[PDB]
Amino acid sequence: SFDIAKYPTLALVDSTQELRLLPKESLPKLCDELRRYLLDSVSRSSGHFASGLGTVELTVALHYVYNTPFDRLIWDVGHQAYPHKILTGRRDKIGTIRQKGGLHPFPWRGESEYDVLSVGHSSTSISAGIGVAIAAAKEDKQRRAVCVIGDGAITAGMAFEAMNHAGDIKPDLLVVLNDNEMSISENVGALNNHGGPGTLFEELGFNYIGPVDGHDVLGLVSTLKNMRDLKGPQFLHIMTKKGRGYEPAEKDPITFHAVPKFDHTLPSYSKIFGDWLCETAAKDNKLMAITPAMREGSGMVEFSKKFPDRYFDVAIAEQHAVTFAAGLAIGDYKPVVAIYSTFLQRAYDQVIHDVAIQKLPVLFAIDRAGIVGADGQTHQGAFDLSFLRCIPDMVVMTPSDENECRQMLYTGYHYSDGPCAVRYPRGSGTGATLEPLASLPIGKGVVKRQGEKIAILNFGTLLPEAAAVADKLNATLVDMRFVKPLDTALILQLAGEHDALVTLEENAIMGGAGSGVNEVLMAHRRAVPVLNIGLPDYFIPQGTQEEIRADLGLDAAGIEAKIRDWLA
Amino acid sequence: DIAKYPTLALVDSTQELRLLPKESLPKLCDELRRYLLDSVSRSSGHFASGLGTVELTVALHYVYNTPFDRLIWDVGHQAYPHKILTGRRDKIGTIRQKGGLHPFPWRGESEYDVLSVGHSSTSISAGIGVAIAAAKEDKQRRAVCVIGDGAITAGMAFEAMNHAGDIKPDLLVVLNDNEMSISENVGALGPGTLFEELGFNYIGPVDGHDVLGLVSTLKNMRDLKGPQFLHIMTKKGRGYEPGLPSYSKIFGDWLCETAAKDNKLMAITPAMREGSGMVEFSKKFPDRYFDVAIAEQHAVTFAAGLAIGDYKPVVAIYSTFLQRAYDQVIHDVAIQKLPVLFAIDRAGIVGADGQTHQGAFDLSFLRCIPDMVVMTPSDENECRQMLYTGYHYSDGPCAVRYPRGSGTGATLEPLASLPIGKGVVKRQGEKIAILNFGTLLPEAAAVADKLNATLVDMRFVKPLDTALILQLAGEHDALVTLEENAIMGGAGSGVNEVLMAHRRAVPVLNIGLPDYFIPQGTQEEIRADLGLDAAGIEAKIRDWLA
Ligand SMILES: CCC(=O)c1sc(CCOP(=O)(O)O)c(C)c1Cc1cnc(C)nc1N
Ligand SMILES: CCC(=O)c1sc(CCOP(=O)(O)O)c(C)c1Cc1cnc(C)nc1N
Ligand SMILES: [Mg+2]
Ligand SMILES: [Mg+2]
Ligand SMILES: [Mg+2]
Repeated sequence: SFDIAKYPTLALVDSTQELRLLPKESLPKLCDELRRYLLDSVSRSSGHFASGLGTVELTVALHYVYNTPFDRLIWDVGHQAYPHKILTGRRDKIGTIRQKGGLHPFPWRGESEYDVLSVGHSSTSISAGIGVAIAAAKEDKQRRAVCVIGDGAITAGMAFEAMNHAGDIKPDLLVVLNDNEMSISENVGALNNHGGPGTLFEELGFNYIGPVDGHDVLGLVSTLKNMRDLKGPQFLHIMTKKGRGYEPAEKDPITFHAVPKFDHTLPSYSKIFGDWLCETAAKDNKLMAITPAMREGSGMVEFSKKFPDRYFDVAIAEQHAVTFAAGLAIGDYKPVVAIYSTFLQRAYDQVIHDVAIQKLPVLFAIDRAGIVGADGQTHQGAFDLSFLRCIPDMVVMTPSDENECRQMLYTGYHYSDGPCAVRYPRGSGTGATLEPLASLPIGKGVVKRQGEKIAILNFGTLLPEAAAVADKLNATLVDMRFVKPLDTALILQLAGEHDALVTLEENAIMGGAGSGVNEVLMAHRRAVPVLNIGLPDYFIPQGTQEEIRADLGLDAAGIEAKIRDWLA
Repeated sequence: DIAKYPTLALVDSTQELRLLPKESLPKLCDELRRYLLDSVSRSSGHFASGLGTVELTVALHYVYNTPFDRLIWDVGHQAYPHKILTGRRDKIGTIRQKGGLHPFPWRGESEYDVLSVGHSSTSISAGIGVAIAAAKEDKQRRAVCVIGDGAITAGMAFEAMNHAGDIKPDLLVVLNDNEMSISENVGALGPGTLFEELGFNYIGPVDGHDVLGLVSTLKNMRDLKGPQFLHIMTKKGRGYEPGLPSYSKIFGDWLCETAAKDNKLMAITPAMREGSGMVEFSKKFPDRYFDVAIAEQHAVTFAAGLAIGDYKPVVAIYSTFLQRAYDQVIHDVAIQKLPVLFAIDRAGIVGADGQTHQGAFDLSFLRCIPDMVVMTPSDENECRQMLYTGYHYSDGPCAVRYPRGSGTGATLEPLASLPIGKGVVKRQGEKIAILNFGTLLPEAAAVADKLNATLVDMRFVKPLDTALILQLAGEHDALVTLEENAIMGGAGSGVNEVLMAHRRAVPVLNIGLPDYFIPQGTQEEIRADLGLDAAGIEAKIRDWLA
């Protein structure tokens, strides 16, 4: 049922062993067909478009020259790995990618022996590649090791750490730099600007080759076959064009980075946040805003245009983003770090050591909190309420709608005693009225409904579901607003007035907001059970945000069901 | 006082220092060096690092207009001369003591301490933020930081340099190159080529013990625009020619013993060979010992690669430094289901190093991550048993966390895998059950007999012995949890969650670290102050039950 007529050469390729059976003279035609196949298949599945178009020729060359899967190939991030999957046994399922029950959005160890490392977060390729290259030397067979890392990903500190270590330990590893002059938006940094274009990499201890034409499959084959045989850390710099082969994408690589389903022939919280940045900077000279390479995702495009000298993209450097903000605060400016919950994991030590321990007032605006949807396990905003909660002198807010979100950003922005964090999900609010801004009382929740027997303590954007449940069970419903500090007096009062409590968060149950409530009740030697509703103790799989929420029982029907089963 | 150190007598503030003639700065450096050798030889601490920054510290405060101009010390272990010159001369003898001067520069302690340091490599990053603000302030404030050759190996520092080379802040970075961090710096490291390529104006390397040369050099570079990099060379220790087994030694002994017969074992440290007890290991199995420099991130992800290659990696890392590798643990080990063993030293209270170094959170931030096994040994035998257990546990990563200092002398039994997620009942009592996670067990044992309580060694923070917890809850009026970790999100909070999930609202007293960064002192003092000895544990229970 695969169009052999349209794809006569690709048809003969369903495994890399078949691929290596072709004569090199046919690899160009196969590249044209892979690209054609990708173009309409991703057109209908939605997802990462221009990235894969940019690696077609590279992927063909790599699997033609390397004896995969014995030889180990690691793709960084994996946003560019659709051709990789198509050539490695998943040709006829590429259309299901990013869908519930379909191919993982990125390479996944459990999906194929061809996926050496599960990826999603960036810049892990070189680090893992070194480990597998050292192992391969010890194994003393002739196993080869190669990774592909983007010009954006290579700005991360861990890529520098790995490159420096390779130059010392000298592993037999090939690093392919897929240089397309792009991150998601345009790439930044002193490296991005950097006679020898490989002078830096040679200083780090690598044998540098290039730059070379990343869309020249036969040249890549000849050059890769050579470098595969070379000893020690090797570094091949290729140039690709993002969206190569599709002019709209070649002209707008940002827009076509992640596409909806298209024919190739309400305010979001991100936008609520960026709008609040513009409106604050407009009347306050102290506001400064920081992103680690996520301008478009965090909603900062308009802000960057209107206030260019207040906007800072530090490249893919979550760590520096935070300690840079601490520096601005030390110099009496008011910095805002915009950062996804999942990527905030990488700057945890800077939060603790360079902000909380310092009592510096940095505002953290944590986007993609909770279930993120089709990006799946590697990207989930699943743990910030838990890992932030345990750090002393941190304020942690969970807005329930777009107005609460603005009131909390404003609150944290003007809170000068120490760090504040405001976390919100990907997607749109309720249409709530945007009221005038004033600081909310710290650590105080808001009663929304008075019932009996059961009280629901909601933390975050799942409030509408709790409200529908509250009405059906005649429950009391409170919007806690603060994960830290908790409204202790409120918790104690409703415990004395109900037989059972329920907590609701879009965050891991273990150590989360509801666990903090448990701790308060225990600390006061109470004897009221609490049903902690939140994320289960496994990494959340891919799907529609609404799909996965229903699947985990985080909708009104699932919450009511959970409560009833728990009450015997 | 004055007779011994005449020039030092005159400078109790940097304002006076900058009024001295240049010609007298060398004499000042000798007295400052002598003054150092008297006080730290009787107070302990990081004095050899300070001996090597004597001239640089004098040159910096002489040239820059501190405290208006902003100077940032990386780590802070080389900043005793700094504290001495910034009004704390007479209290330097108290450094690292309970209620003394902080071990490292601390903002709350002096307007001359621009950034609290302890963790390494933060200086450049903060220095860029300070420099950007100083430019917008438009008042000619200068910015300068000092980072060592070890600290500049961290990813953090590269990201800052990459940013500064693009954005071009008015910042001086002084590379204080002494050829080794704690141990010899091991990494790829024109000595200026990297920094020039990253966009800096590079000068040096110069003689870091030539105070007049540094003065003149720093005067020039302080007035240059954009990112400036001064490479200096110093000698570590410039001026001075030179019980029971700790858990670090226990782990190192286990390492050597396992590697002796198992060629698959690989041991990794981010530049903490001595602290983590791996010196003998490193001499005995050099081709399977990996010091990745001060790069906790790469440490973990390299181990993932070794495990993908069917080798058996062990990552030795302090709890406090493990914070900087959190994303690699989650994304590159736990999401991968890869069986990396984490040997987590300085768990709990670390003592004199104070707030920046406490092992205060690993039970909390590890426990919320799916597919992690977290083990808290109560003694040195249990620690060997648990390292063995994790080493041979193939389904996923395992973490074994233990405190700085010595164990109890427990008998070291033959090694066998421990049943996963199961506690050991140590004492059957009445009314109350104490559930211990880790090395406070003996304190808990004293309380349990005093109160005629049940006592359990929980062993696993994750997965918890759910069956045991529920049985305990049906047999007692109250439970008590104990751990050397933040109460918030900690191990006992884990127990709370199991009881709530089963609707077993039996009250639980969570004993652990309170919600503030723990200050400096001896581990014993601080444990007593926090009520984590037997006397404090009993009083907590009694107060809570009244
Ligand atoms: C699905 C793709 C994706 O999440 C991408 S992709 C990309 C540009 C890379 O540029 P490139 O390497 O292609 O040149 C960024 C910045 C991100 C988000 C991100 C941010 N921070 C970390 C540690 N990890 C990330 N993944
Ligand atoms: C108080 C002294 C101290 O803890 C030192 S000191 C030093 C060598 C630096 O070498 P140097 O920079 O002087 O050349 C290390 C490696 C450490 C431990 C450490 C490890 N990891 C981080 C992120 N932070 C740290 N602080
Ligand atoms: Mg790119
Ligand atoms: Mg060469
Ligand atoms: Mg050094």
